[PDB]
Amino acid sequence: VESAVLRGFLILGKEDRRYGPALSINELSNLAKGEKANVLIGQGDVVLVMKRKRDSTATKRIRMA
Amino acid sequence: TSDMIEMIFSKSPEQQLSATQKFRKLLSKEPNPPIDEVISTPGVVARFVEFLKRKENCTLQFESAWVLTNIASGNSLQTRIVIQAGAVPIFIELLSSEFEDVQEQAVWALGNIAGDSTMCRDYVLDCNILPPLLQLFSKQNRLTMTRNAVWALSNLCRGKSPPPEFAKVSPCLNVLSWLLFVSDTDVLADACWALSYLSDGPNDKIQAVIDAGVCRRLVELLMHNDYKVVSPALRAVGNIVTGDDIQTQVILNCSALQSLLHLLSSPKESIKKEACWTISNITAGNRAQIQTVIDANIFPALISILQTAEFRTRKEAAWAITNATSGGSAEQIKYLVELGCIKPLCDLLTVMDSKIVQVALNGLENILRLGEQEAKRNGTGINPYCALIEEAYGLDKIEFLQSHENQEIYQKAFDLIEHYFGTE
Repeated sequence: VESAVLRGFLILGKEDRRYGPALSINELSNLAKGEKANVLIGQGDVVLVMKRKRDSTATKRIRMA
Repeated sequence: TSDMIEMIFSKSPEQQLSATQKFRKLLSKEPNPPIDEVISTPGVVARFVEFLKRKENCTLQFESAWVLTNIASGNSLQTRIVIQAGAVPIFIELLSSEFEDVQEQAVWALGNIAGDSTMCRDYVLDCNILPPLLQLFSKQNRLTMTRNAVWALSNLCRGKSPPPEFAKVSPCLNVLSWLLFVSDTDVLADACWALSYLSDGPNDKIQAVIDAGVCRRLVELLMHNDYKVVSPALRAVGNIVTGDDIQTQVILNCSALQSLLHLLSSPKESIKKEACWTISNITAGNRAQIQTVIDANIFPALISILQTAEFRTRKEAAWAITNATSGGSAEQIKYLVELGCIKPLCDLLTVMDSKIVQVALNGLENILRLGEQEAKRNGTGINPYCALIEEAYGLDKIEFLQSHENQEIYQKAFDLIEHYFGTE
């Protein structure tokens, strides 16, 4: 249930208010890879997490003779 | 020249061509050409855009297209005038021109405009570039066309903040799939770059990419001779294995791990790092998937990297080891401990980077938790990894952290400074 989701999330510490209001465990799967968020893990226990799965040349070219 | 300006605005096709040809040659001479000196001349950029409409003169359409392409390379400010002159919609018309030279320089022009920024990329997409652009691939075109077209495609898919609306770029997935069967290194490389961008995001985007059939070929390109192909192929693969467990099995089934073990010995440091990074996304998998990494003999190499490689590589290998410890069984952790993972992980606790310490602490925490499982299998009440962590980290450091009074001091010091001096 909870730990089947949290398995895939590194818990960074307790609630850090500057990353927004707390998410539910169900909203947690929509958290962007690489971003951090607060989740309610239970009772009055809010925790900061991020996903364990993490995402990652010439933009223009000139023609010459 | 005033004869350049005269002949340009004159009404003879001979002189029109001749002037435009001199305009190109100034923007073709190699040392960062005089773009602003051309763009500031009244009605000249708009005159080049008028020439694009002249369908009965191949050479002039090509020379004009060449000129505006080079203006389109360079500053965003410089690339603004080309858009505001209204050249994008007309270049997209030229994608359906009867002359190859014109079709191909139109693509390059639009590639440059798409490459200027997020906002220019989307405008080009919102002018329906895609349907005619994909139609180029629909015929046996020369190799330079195919390269220019995929390159433009990759620039359409590019950019993360914000990414392109996925419905506007996903139709290219079918083309990208068959393009992985071409031998040309330039086409393969840019096809992979495009795919790495499309699979960077939520798991619905990765489902669309896997659905297109690309994973096997991607995984096969991890063994290419040219790092220009391996880097982007590896970047696509690594992003697909940020998928749920079904999505990441899709890659394991293509035998990615023996290829990934090979890339951990790469002489190119960025490939080494990317291979660790990819592998860490798989060890965030289920126990089954962690076992496949164990059976490939990946961990001795990750542990070697964890204690000798340069910081940025070390950090990715740390993630790999720690994800393994979060998801794995007691027996799999026992094996990681026997290969010597505790010492390198402890050595990271003294590194001045808060992100790698978090990762290192998380792995030690997971090891210890399973050490409690073993302390009841054996009934002693002794966690076996306590003495090992003590050996690795030092009794001094363990004693410092065993003090609750030290804990109270640091908590208060952090709280106090953060409140009166602000957080940073």
